[PDB]
Amino acid sequence: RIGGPPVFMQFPPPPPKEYLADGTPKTYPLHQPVFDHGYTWEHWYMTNAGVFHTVYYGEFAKDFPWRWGFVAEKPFWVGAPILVLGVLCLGHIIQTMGQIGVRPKRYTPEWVEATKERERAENT
Amino acid sequence: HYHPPIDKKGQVYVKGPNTVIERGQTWIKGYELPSMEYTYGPKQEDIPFYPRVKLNVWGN
Amino acid sequence: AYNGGYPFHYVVQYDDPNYDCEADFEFEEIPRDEFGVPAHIPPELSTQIRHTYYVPPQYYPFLKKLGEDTPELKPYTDKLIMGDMTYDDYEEMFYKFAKPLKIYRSRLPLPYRTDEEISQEKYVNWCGRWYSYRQRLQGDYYSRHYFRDWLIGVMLGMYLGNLCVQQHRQYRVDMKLFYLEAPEHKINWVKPRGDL
Amino acid sequence: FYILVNNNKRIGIYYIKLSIIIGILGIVLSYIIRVELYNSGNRIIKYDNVNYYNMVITLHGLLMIFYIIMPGLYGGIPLYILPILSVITDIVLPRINNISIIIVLISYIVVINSIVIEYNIGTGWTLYPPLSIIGTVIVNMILYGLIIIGISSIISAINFMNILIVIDGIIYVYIWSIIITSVLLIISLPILNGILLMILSDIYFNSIYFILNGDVVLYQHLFWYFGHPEVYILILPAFGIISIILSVLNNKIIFGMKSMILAIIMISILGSIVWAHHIYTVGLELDTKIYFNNLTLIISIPTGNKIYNWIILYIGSYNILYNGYQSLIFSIMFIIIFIIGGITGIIISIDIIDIGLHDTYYIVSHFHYILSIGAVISLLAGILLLKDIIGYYNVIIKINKYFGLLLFININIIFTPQFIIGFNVMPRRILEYSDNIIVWNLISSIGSISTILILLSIF
Amino acid sequence: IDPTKNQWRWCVDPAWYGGMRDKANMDMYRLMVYPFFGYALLYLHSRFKQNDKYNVFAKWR
Amino acid sequence: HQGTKPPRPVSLESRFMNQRRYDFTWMHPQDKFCSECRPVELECKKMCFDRYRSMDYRMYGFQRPRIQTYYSFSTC
Amino acid sequence: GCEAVKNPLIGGPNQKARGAITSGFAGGGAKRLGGKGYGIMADWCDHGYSFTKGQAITGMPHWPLWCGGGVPDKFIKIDPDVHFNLQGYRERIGWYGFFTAFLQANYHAFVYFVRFIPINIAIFWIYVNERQREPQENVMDHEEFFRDFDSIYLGQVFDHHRFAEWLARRRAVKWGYADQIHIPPV
Amino acid sequence: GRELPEYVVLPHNQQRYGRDKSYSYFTCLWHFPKMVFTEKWCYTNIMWFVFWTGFWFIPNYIWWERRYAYQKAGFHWEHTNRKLQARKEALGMDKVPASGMDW
Amino acid sequence: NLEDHFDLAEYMMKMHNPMSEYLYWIAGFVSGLHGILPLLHSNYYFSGMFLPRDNDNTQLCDDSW
Ligand SMILES: CCCCCCCCCCCCCCCCCC(=O)OC[C@H](COP(=O)([O-])OCC(O)COP(=O)([O-])OC[C@@H](COC(=O)CCCCCCCCCCCCCCCCC)OC(=O)CCCCCCCCCCCCCCCCC)OC(=O)CCCCCCCCCCCCCCCCC
Ligand code: HEA
Ligand code: HEA
Ligand SMILES: [O-][O-]
Ligand SMILES: [Cu+2]
Ligand SMILES: [K+]
Repeated sequence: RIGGPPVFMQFPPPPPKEYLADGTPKTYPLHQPVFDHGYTWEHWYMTNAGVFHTVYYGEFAKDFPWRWGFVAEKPFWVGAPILVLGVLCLGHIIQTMGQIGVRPKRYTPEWVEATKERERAENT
Repeated sequence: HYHPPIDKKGQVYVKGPNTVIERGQTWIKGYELPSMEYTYGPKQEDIPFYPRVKLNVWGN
Repeated sequence: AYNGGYPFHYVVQYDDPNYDCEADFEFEEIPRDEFGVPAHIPPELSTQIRHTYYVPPQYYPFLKKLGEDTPELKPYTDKLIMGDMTYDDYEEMFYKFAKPLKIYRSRLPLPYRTDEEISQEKYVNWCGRWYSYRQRLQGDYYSRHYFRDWLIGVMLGMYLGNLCVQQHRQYRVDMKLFYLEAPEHKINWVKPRGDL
Repeated sequence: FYILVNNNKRIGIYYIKLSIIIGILGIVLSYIIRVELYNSGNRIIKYDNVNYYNMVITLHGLLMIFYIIMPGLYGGIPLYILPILSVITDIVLPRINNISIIIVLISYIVVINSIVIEYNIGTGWTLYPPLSIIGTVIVNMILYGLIIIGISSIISAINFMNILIVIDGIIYVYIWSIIITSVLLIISLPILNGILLMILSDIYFNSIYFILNGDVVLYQHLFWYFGHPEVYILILPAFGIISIILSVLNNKIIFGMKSMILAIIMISILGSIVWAHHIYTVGLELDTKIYFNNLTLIISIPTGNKIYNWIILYIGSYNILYNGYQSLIFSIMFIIIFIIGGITGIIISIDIIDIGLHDTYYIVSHFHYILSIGAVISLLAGILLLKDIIGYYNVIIKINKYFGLLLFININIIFTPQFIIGFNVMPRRILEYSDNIIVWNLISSIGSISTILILLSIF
Repeated sequence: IDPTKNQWRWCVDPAWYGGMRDKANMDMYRLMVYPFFGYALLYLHSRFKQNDKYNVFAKWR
Repeated sequence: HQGTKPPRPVSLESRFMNQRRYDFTWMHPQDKFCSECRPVELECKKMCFDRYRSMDYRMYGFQRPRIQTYYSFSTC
Repeated sequence: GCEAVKNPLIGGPNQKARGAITSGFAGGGAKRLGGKGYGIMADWCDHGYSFTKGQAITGMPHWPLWCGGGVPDKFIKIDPDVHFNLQGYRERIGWYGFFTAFLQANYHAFVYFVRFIPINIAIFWIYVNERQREPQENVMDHEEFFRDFDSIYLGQVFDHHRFAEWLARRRAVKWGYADQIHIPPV
Repeated sequence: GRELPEYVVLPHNQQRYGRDKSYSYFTCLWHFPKMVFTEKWCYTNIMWFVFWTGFWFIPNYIWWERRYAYQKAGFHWEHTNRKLQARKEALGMDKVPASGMDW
Repeated sequence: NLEDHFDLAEYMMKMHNPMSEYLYWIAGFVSGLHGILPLLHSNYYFSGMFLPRDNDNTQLCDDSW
């Protein structure tokens, strides 16, 4: 349809490049940090690249913060079991901080015996 | 900033193909993407082999 | 056969040269159709009346030339000369001589391929057929293997289920002996507590 | 612009973003519940403020269902890929798509504002009268939120239905999943609106439908006539996602595509006629109970066919492909988890079993395994599959075996014990309980704190 | 009548086919944002006060 | 017919009749006119308006005899 | 600010120099008043059919759809080059112009309200006219009704004029104005 | 039609932007408050929002407070009734003409 | 334009201002507070304490603390 929204248009050329006064190319913000730590592992994974192709995807330690570089360096079945127990222990610790020294009377031996008497009478 | 792109003849700029006449035939050479090392960084060597295989279909 | 027979676009004529259907509000002017039929003559009647196109006689020699150069076109031109061409006859002439646009594959530029590559076409087709042969056979092979394996799961699920059947079986035996023999069952034992 | 954008893909991102935000409030409420239930006594809620707990459980349920999972699985992923799957330039109704997300946000603000300003009382997310109609103004505010949410849901359903008129390719299984959910909404929502209006009439217009000589059981019929179709409006989009992920990642064409599609249609029709399995203990007639029990058990047939068709998709896939991707793990975990939830659903479907297990934490664990585990994981798996297309970053999820393992283990620590206490029995919608149920409640509570900690590791 | 002189149909969104008139309507409603915030904030204060939520501390002092 | 509708017996207040949990104020949330009267209970409102008028507050309606007004459809 | 706002005109020369287009009227080309023209020819004033004069001002709209077509350049009055390019339009129109433009942007909503309000006024007249009248006696004593059931329940159908008079006298007794009114004889 | 160069040399020689510095888990805890209290664009947008929201809150607040106090004193007719009893006491008349009417 | 090809181009090209992310996290944090703050306020309103002491609604031993 003459004068309608074009099906295809070519991109205009990009705006002029900016140099610094000394000739250094002007750099712009980039959120791709080079984290500082001693880990240098490189993990590669065969990945689906459609139906008939694959791609060898690599993860580099320097692309990740220290915490992940440390964890991802160890064997999974060395870390995983320790982490599982640790998280569970921490949860219990957190839930015990608010009840330190709490001693309800219904959990004393005297109350425990009285319930046994009630159960005997009621054949519970 | 009203600026209609289409011209009087109802045309817009279009970039043509890379045409190369040869052997009594007009050919078009397709644009190949740059090496993945340039765009991703890793050097494209020692690539594991994943052969062509047609779709895994259930038979019978 | 579309829009109830009403043409989307149609010609209307007015006898008064200065008539305007939007400015005037008179009630005597009667509009005519493209053939000149007054609006007060219904369509059912006017469409039966035969209307033919009359060209000035100075055009007859031209219409004759057209018929001779294209003999298939002669019968329509003769009707027009003799004043026997209706609108339907004109439409038949119009659509009879309409031809479709032609595309030539020999004019299409081809993707670049070297002469070495062009000589390997049979080999690549040969590889493709063997890939399809191997695919089809593997489908039968895999279907047999995995659907047979699913039976192992049925048998494993039947063994594990039977374990609970046996527990349930023993449970019912125990229950039948509770009220009959179990010393845990006590009667004339619970006494009302009373209101506190 | 930000709020003016009509782009269907941008709006899809907004739906996911808002679901996570509102989700933070949802998870916080869940932590309050589990903390309280850690032992017997009062832990974080005073005995004089027990009305707050009733409000916490009510808002938890409502927000997670209508403001988090539904906007995420029926608004987020659908608005982003459906027009692409349909090889169409954009969504059929651009302006309607914009207002729908704005409506969701405005109804969320109303709800949370009502927490802050109104007296905090609760009547469950099922808003049973007469309790719902003898409450304070917070109930009125919640009703406004639901009605407003209903407007957004229906207009979004209209939007998806129009794709049939413009689809330029083949209706894939996922597209069928959304269309049927849209149909379920068009037929169920108008009934919900009517019963909600009657709740308002009794709250605000001195109506007498829910006082003596008026049957309160009437509400439960009309509510659940929408209620159960809602649970399938929330699961069917998840099924559609699972189908795409398994086929794509395993490089295997969907097996029994037409049976998958006809299974989704069947679940919808059946799901529209089984609502009274939520009303087994009211005292319905014997024949009614038998009808509903019979038809409820039938839903397993079409649901079972889909499960087995998924299994064969994963079977036989090439070994060379790495199988530790988070999206693949979540998709597989869904099959393993959904079977647990569905089987327990069949158990509760038997009405005589249901007498013992109605209004107990067994029901909780049942619908958590399907929604809190299955639906959440399906939404995560779908977003993860579209990470490249969506383009988000600054998270460590795509390949994180620790996150998947820890999530699976700890989520089961929360809800598996809730099946046990269902035969103990611990009623639902309570905060205090007998001392002999502490062990299992404590274990589940330890599971809740742990799951929250694992949510921090993704960043 | 020239087909190429109507490109404003797709170059400009329909909501702003009216030029300054349509831009003015949007701008006028934009001016009401903060007045709305004050009005809405007042309603929250009204409910908060009527529920005696400001006397939380004075109640127990 | 409506203009001369016959009087009907005063309803006995049965087991489930005339139940109220709160006053009628949905029409006037802030003013709360005729809180005891029902939305279209014309005779209750008339007596309620009379109280307001006796309290120096003007209210409109329920003052002209039907047969002395136009369009009443109650004239012989 | 700009000349156009200072001197509003419809379809003059030097529109671009004047800086703005203040008229939403589009089209023209009629040879007579109220005649067939091009464009839609809609405006707040001086368009359509004049009721007081009983005359047509502009012709029926010529839609830019299948039923019509484009407008010839001789009669185009809203140039898109000047109509668009809103850069710094607020300075060209000023504050009063901004208020004018906002008011003029709602012609569609104004057209609706002019067509919608009248029927609603009529409905409101029904309410007001009824509210003035004293309430009819909806109910009477339960016992007395059943002791004279036939007269009360069926009096209207047998003789409506006397039943109407009887009702009026009861209203005069129920509201204490019986000695202040003379009920016409039947 | 506009003509532009392939590149431009800027007048300054400051490399203001570039790759992110390595950050830890809690880097946001200090960087975010730093932006709020040290970046102009942030604290000018905060003050603008607070000032105008409060600015329009005052007139609504004043109106509602007067209205709320009035509503607690009684209904509209209870207010007019108190002024009627006062006028009856001032004149010592048991029944006085209604407002806007003569004796 | 090339800058307009991608939706949310600044974020996708990794040039966005970090404040946008901070606002998103802050908004989520505020949403979470809507469950905790009214809990504390309501507890104090009906009891006089912002949070209870575990099992302070039950009988406690003499040495309980
Ligand atoms: C479940 C959780 C865990 C999930 C784990 C799994 C996740 C899997 C992955 C999921 C991925 C989903 C898809 C993601 C797609 C992302 C696309 C994207 O980035 O779009 C670009 C979009 C915008 O980028 P852009 O294109 O550059 O936008 C430029 C702007 O339009 C224009 O720039 P501008 O600078 O001109 O912007 C305007 C700016 C201007 O901003 C400024 O000037 C800011 C100045 C600083 C203010 C800072 C806050 C100050 C607060 C003070 C508080 C004081 C309290 C005092 C208390 C005292 C008590 C005594 O803003 C405004 O003017 C309006 C801001 C409105 C929004 C913020 C509202 C905050 C809360 C308000 C609450 C109010 C309550 C009132 C109650 C009243 C009751 C009466 O990005 C964002 O908006 C940020 C998204 C960041 C996250 C993306 C997802 C990452 C992956 C997930 C991470 C985990 C998240 C977990 C949830 C959060 C947990 C907390
Ligand atoms: C998306 C969420 C979701 C899903 C999918 C389901 C699915 C099902 N639910 Fe639902 N249910 C809820 C969410 C959900 N439910 C919620 C939230 C409540 C409580 C609301 C409230 O009370 O407040 C609830 C409550 C609920 C009850 C109420 C119990 C009570 O109130 O005491 C019952 C009982 O009939 C029930 C039954 C079922 C059944 C029979 C299915 C079926 O769909 C399950 C089908 C799946 C399978 C059966 C497994 C897969 C199939 C096979 C492996 C084939 C082989 C299996 C067989 C042959 C049996 N549900
Ligand atoms: C889909 C809705 C949904 C979800 C996710 C959850 C999640 C959780 N729920 Fe659920 N819950 C309900 C819906 C949900 N719940 C309903 C409807 C009720 C009944 C209401 C009533 O009784 O009235 C209920 C009731 C309920 C109770 C009963 C309280 C009672 O009435 O006595 C308890 C505590 O035992 C509980 C705990 C939890 C926990 C610990 C989690 C989770 O925290 C477990 C851990 C999982 C996560 C923390 C991940 C969740 C993440 C997201 C949801 C965001 C996803 C977003 C994207 C992927 C973009 N829930
Ligand atoms: O609900 O199933
Ligand atoms: Cu159900
Ligand atoms: K507890």
